Amino acid sequence: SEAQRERRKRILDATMAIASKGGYEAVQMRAVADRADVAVGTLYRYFPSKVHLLVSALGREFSRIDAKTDRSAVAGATPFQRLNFMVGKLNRAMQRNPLLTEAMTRAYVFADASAASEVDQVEKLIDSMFARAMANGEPTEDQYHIARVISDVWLSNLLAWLTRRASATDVSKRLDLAVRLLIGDQ
Amino acid sequence: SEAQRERRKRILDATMAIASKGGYEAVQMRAVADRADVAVGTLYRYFPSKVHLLVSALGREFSRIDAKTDRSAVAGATPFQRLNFMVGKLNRAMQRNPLLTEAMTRAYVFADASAASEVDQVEKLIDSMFARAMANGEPTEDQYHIARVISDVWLSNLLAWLTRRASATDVSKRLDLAVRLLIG
Repeated sequence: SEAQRERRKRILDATMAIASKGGYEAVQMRAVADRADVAVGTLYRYFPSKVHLLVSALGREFSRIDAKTDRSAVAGATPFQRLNFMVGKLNRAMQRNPLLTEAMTRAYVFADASAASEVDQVEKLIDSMFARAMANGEPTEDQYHIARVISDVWLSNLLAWLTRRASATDVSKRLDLAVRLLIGDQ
Repeated sequence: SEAQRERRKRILDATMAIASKGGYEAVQMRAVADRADVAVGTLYRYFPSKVHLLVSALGREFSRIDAKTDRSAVAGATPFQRLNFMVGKLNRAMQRNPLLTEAMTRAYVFADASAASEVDQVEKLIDSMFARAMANGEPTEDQYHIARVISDVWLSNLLAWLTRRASATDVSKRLDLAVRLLIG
């Protein structure tokens, strides 16, 4: 179904635009439908809530970040260094558009069971991103486990930063500390 | 002093009953005041928002667990086992009323600066419970560092449980993994 793919791409694109410009509160169903030039019935049909839309957009965004991140700087680096590199990249992406980030994060954590599959797919993505950041070929099971913990730390610090409980420097320091707590102070 | 504590207690009790019935979106200041048998003005004097309400309630849950902690019961256990026990207790407390937990968590994760004092109190409490569990006593700074990571994992897995991405068993297993990776 190429039509469903084009419509999906549009919906997610408009969601990204609206969230980027106005934040979580700006992401309204009919607004997104209108910026993507779609009908509200079809949008509610494919995405039953703003949470679903924002989490899906988050999914494609993580996937594309992963598929577009130039890793030349850490060619020949150790897994520790490469992991810190990836964490740094995601932190930069976090601090890029704070309204977009607040929107997608808020959708992630305010999600309920109805969006589970979506959220899970995001979680699995970020884990993978960290695991493969450590790996030579396919990650070890422990690299996946380490990535799981790193993703939890990253989530919690993202929440602290969004609510202004922590500064960017606090986030970097805590993530770095977590990494050193998991794979030693290298 | 005593009357104030009575009112505060009644208020948090009402908050938890309402939240247990209908979650975050059901917690309205007026209804809390009503159930609590207090004027809304008095309530606002005690707690400026439903966020302060729910985070204060969460903090009281964790206080009440913390007060019941006796290490003479877990004397023959290892740091790993004591930490996994503590995780078990916190998880039990949260897995009782899913809507209540959802309310307290929702309020806790995105509370603003105005509630920053309560949030801190909850966070420092959880950390201190994990760290002390590691030390079976007053912890080193490093054990607090580790506790902070464990609390991050715990919180993430609470969200996973709430959204039914993970069963209670899955949560236990993932926390077990985290603890193993951090302190073996």
